Amino acid sequence: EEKDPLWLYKVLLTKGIEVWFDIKLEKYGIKRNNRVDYIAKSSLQQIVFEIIGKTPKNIAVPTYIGAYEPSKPEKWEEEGIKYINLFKPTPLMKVKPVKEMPEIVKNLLLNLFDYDAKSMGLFINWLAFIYQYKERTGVAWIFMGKQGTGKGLLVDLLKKIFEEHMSSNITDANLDSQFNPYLYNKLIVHLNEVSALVKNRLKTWITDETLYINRKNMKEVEIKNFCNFIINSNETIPVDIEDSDRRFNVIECNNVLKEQEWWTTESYQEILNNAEGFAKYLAGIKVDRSKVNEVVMSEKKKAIVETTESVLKQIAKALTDRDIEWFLDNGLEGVVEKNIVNDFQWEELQEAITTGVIPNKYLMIIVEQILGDSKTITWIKRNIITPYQVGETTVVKMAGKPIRAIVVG
Amino acid sequence: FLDNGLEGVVEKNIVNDFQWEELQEAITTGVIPNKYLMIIVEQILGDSKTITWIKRNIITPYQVGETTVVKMAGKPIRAIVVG
Ligand SMILES: [Mg+2]
Repeated sequence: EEKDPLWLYKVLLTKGIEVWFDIKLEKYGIKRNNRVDYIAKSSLQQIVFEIIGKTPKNIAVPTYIGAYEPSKPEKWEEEGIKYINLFKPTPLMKVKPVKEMPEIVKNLLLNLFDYDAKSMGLFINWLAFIYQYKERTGVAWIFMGKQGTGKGLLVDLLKKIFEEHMSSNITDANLDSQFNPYLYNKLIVHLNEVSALVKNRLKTWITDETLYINRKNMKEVEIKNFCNFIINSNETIPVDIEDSDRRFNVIECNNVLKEQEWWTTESYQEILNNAEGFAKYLAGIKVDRSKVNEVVMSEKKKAIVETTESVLKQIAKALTDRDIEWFLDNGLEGVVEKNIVNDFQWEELQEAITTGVIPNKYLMIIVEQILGDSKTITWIKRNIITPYQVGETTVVKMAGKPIRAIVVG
Repeated sequence: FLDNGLEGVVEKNIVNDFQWEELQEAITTGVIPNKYLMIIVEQILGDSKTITWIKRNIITPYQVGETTVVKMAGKPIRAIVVG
């Protein structure tokens, strides 16, 4: 009966509206003035009526799959499936390259990294890559330290720049919510640790190819992941950081802005008015692609790790490394002061750690002394030697007598 | 530390007049022998904490400084060097 299956599509394109049926979401999509919405059929029929004066029974539009592919065009076709793009660049994403960064913006950035070019520049190279290439980095930045260091200002600054493609000030509460639209179509995702660790999920988000997106009144849907994560915190460790970590750059900043020379009142606002300037700068970076996903052992990251990691691990590692110095650094020499051991035995005890051959009665003496109360061989085995594979419990003949000892290796 | 009752170390004879000078000197100079660090932190907090603990729960998380040997009165001493 119908002559054209897409007449309505075209007539609405004539008027600068692009309508489609999104087979994946079973929802009609609509695109005007770089704003994308998804609406049910009735809602579309109501829009169509207003624009052509006829409510057709049949919505004569193409079936596409909406997909947030920033690099890809307005539309494409992989294999045989027609896709349509949900990424539309914001104003300050489409802006002309420059080589100079606005000076008052630069002072913020300098202030924030405590004037350390290495890490600061690395963050610009990250931020640039996100801006320019619009992919997932596989690294995240934690900014901790006291308030008013312009962590929050950096967020507003960028928020102005990425507009909708960024989520701001996402909290633990938002995560406990069953929905999670703060990851739908987001190049940047900012989090605010607040209570003075449920964000460990984020670890996987940084590197996962895809996310599940539960949105209200929409189908749970799996999507390609373009997220990059910043986390603001104020002296509280938001995430359990492994010693050997490759995801997190950590940047302590305690340079309050209101304690600097350069800070006027109009500074706060001035910074934000230079968003375009800072966009322009970012657009003109020449991106080292190998440095994007680089992480560094900042002073703060080290402090976080050496407090997060288990003391029993640290003992075991000192036993393994045959590292007397550590034990002395942690006050083993106090064994001699309290006359738990004599001058002779103390030589034997140090010898034992270094040689990596430790008599039971010295092991117990060491672990009692480091930890502050006495632990049995059994405990020390089950909670140090055994889980961290320090070595084996065995016999060795020391002097003539056969001695129960732990043999490192 | 004096505002929070460190001077109580002297009352209970945990330390003598001589050592008490060394202990105050140590805080100010920012060079603290293990046995004084423990004495301080025991005294402020009310029960004795090991060097290990004090490292893991004070020095290390709040980046107070590092533990290095310093010779004091000839003997080499384990100390916390503020900075
Ligand atoms: Mg929010």
